[PDB]
Amino acid sequence: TKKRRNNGRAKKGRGHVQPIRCTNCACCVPKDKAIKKFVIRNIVEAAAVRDISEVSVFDAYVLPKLYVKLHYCVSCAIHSKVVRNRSREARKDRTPPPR
Amino acid sequence: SLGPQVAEGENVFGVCHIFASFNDTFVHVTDLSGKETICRVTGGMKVKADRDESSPYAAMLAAQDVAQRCKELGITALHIKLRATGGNRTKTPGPGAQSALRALARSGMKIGRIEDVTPIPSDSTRRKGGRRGRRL
Amino acid sequence: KKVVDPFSKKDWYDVKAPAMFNIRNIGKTLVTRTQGTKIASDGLKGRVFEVSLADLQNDEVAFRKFKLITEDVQGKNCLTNFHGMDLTRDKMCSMVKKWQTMIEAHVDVKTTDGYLLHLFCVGFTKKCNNQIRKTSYAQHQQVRQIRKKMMEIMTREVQTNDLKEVVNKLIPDSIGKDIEKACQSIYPLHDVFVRKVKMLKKPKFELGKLMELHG
Amino acid sequence: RVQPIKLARVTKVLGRTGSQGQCTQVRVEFMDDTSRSIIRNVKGPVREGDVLTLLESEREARRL
Amino acid sequence: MRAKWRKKRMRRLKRKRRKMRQRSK
Amino acid sequence: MPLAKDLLHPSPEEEKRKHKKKRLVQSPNSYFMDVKCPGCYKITTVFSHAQTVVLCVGCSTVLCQPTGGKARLTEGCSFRRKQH
Amino acid sequence: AYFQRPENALKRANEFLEVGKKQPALDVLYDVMKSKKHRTWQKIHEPIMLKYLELCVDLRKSHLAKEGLYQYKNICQQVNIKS
Amino acid sequence: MGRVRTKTVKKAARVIIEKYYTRLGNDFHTNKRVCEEIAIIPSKKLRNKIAGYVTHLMKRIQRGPVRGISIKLQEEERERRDNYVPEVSALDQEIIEVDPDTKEMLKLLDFGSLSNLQVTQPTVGM
RNA sequence: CGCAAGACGGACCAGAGCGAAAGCAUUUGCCAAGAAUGUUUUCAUUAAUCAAGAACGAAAGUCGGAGGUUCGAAGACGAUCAGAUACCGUCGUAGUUCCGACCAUAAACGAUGCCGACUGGCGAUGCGGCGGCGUUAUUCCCAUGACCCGCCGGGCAGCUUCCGGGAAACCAAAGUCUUUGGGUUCCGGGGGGAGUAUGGUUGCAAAGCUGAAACUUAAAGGAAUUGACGGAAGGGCACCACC
Repeated sequence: TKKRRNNGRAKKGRGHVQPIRCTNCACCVPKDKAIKKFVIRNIVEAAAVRDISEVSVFDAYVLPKLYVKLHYCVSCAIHSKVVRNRSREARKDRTPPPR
Repeated sequence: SLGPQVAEGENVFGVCHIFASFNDTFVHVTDLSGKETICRVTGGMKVKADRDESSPYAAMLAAQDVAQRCKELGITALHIKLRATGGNRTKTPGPGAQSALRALARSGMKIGRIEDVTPIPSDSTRRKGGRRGRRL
Repeated sequence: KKVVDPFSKKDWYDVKAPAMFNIRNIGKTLVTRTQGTKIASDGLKGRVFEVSLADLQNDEVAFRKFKLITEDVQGKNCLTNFHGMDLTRDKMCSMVKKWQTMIEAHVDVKTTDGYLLHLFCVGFTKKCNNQIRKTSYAQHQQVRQIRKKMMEIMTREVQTNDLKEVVNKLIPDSIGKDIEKACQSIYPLHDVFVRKVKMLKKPKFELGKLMELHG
Repeated sequence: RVQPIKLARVTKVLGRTGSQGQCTQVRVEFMDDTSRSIIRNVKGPVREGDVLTLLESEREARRL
Repeated sequence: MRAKWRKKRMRRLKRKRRKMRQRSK
Repeated sequence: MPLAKDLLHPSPEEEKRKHKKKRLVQSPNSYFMDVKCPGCYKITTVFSHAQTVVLCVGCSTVLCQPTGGKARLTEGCSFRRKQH
Repeated sequence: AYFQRPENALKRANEFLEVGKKQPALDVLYDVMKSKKHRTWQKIHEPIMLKYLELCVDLRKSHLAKEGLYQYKNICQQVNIKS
Repeated sequence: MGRVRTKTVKKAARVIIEKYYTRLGNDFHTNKRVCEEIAIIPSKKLRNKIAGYVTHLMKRIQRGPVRGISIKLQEEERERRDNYVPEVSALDQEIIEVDPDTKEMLKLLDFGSLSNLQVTQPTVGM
């Protein structure tokens, strides 16, 4: 029968929600079914950090970070491999895997 | 080419306006005000193949020329403004963002500051592709 | 244009800031030399000049950027005037995060002079002293008080006190800090900033009032 | 390009890449700067401590 | 999609019969 | 439940901390109180959940305040139950 | 993070005083005396403490002049007393 | 390469060390000739293996105790740790006092000696 | 750098809240409405479920006006393909938006009627009330704020097991059922033929509701298990595989 109990990711007690668009399938899904991945990176990225930081005109100047909120859908998540197939008794976790 | 009459201990600061993402890279060095400007070079001018316009080395080769004409004039330092496409689009840098910096810095030019600027809506008009979106 | 040597036909300049700034040497620009079809000054006025606060005020802070417009030119020195302040993106982004309630309000306000301003502020809820709870959400009734009291403070201090004294209160942020303590009883709150101000209208040039700033 | 011929030496080998294992990731020390290091892709069989002949150090490796 | 099409081909066909009978009288 | 527990005779407040209509006998959770502050030198009697402003005949003209349950008194002691 | 060159505390302190606020201008001064900046007497720690005790006596805060001097003697311990 | 030892070696290697612990050296050749006399190994190549593993085990048995097999002197030191440890002979240090709410239990059970009082602050993690 | 037009409310925004359902996120004010909790107030059986009948009811569509940025059925092109009226790229009408009338349908799904009683454990979260060793706000001090701990209601949910049930998947309800009866409404009878035929009714239109038979056939369908297969995912291996 059902392969879920939530049948989404959450729609409990609520009749409807506003949908939201995938970033790379250009698709349309619910907000509370979409894979929500927030991202932190440095602007310059860490390979060329030494070559840049020395060439600063100043001294004490931490670098900015890059803040982006990404919403992926069901298909464009599996294909970019931020998620994968899991076992029958191993789908019952809600827990993110540690870094 | 005539620069200002002092730059010996100080620097003159331009703004670099690096453009990001796919099928294109611009580097467009301007005034502090940005009202007037100097040379403007693309990765479609360095490399012609219609498919390497977003490549790392095409962005590096661009800035490797632009940074010469800066110092030729008297512009020695650069504040940096970024631009990803945005406007309910990808809103994420291309490959040729990291690239041009590494090349232009080591060519000899100074870096003063760096920041993110991207046009991000507070929710605006519907995105091209339809309900089902692109597939294949 | 495509005139021969078009960066050897340009004329360098300097750009001077008000006396309130410790370092007044903003930087340098260039326009084309005078022709009778369009003169230097007409292509040099009405610009905007983004300048940082930790760069115009040596030195430390890394934001609170100010916009400055050239209203007058004087013999290779371009004098500036306030136009409105803005804030960086990354700072504004980093403070916004899950399990907080964001609080916002604005007002349209007039100065003692003819300047008119439209200030935008922000507050964030505090992740409290020794929560074991994983939320910091607040009631809706409580929020509408905090917004009311964030307008009350920011009108009192800007309706009185002329254009320059406004700027003087915003550079150390005395404005924002005053709100943080005044709202503390009804919810503690950490953070107050004024993310934008937009100079909407402004009065006549007024050369006498102008040169006061560059005195 | 207009850079003169550079010489840089291996410090460590990382692992093999490419779609048949034909490329080799390697870390190399610049041989004039001892705190500078770049990652490269090198075709031929290498050991460690041997010297290469780079035509540029603008190029940098990131994937297969 | 399949069932939704089988219901559609028979809809247009039913409409045609109506027209054809209305035409006959 | 230990599945053998007594229900004839309950504990004084460890089985009378329950909701008032889930007890064996229904009791109120309210009480009266004999007051007599100074603002109004008279022995007034007032219900705990006031529901309305109680007036004073002295210098004052307010004694209570109806909130969402019990009632916030004032700067006048005056307290008793008595008995119930 | 916070500060650097702990000498910026004076600037803020000075900036708030031009508005007429000695309650927070001081706070900024105290936020430094007690912090990672315990590098026992940098040359700028004297002008910080001189301004700090002027405002303590300009508003009347002994229990702050105690914490201020208590931090100062420490960093200025088996080092320099002339300060 | 390869040549990971099979179970037929590891089974008999343990046995041969348990019952002929004394005969062992730590040299290859001596431990070979012993295995040749205390047992017969029907091959020659097999003999050269079982000796080498018997040698490799005997290195580790002269350190802490192995968990696959037993010898006598380890069961001695086992017994010596498991009949008295030098840490205590006293129970536990003879006098230990407790804080209130334990004292209230003892009050209602006819005990009234050897106590201290500290009334530590509220509350959990706070 | 300035101006105009139309559209739209990001991040914050959550197995969170409110609504009968459909649904509902910028500020401030006004207009009427409602749940829960508190109460030693009032009335005194005034109730439960429902043919007839009635209100609301996504999106698309129809009629008459306003508007038309953006996206975009239709349509015209460019590629890909043996073919390609498609997936992909460019352009683009109706429509998308607002005002006034129609239309009554959806996987309108928890695929699970409504009301009542009884029967395990545990930790949370939203709202009200009550009890408390303390930190914390301010005016210096029990106004009522924030954080901590416990208790009592009703609400969205979760975890746990030889409660019990089920064909199993699973479910503190789908439990208290051959030891069968708390109250009541609606509805089902192998698979096709067929939501077709036909007559009635409603609608401007599109269609909606109501709804057969002749004839045909021994399987259709559900859950679960073992294999094989996958232009599914993760490991490992071969010069009859590659480099």
